[PDB]
Amino acid sequence: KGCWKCGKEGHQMKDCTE
Ligand SMILES: [Zn+2]
Repeated sequence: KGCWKCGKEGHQMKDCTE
């Protein structure tokens, strides 16, 4: 499990403004 936007496994998909 991780981010469904960029994929980086660390932050979820709420603070993915990077
Ligand atoms: Zn992300």
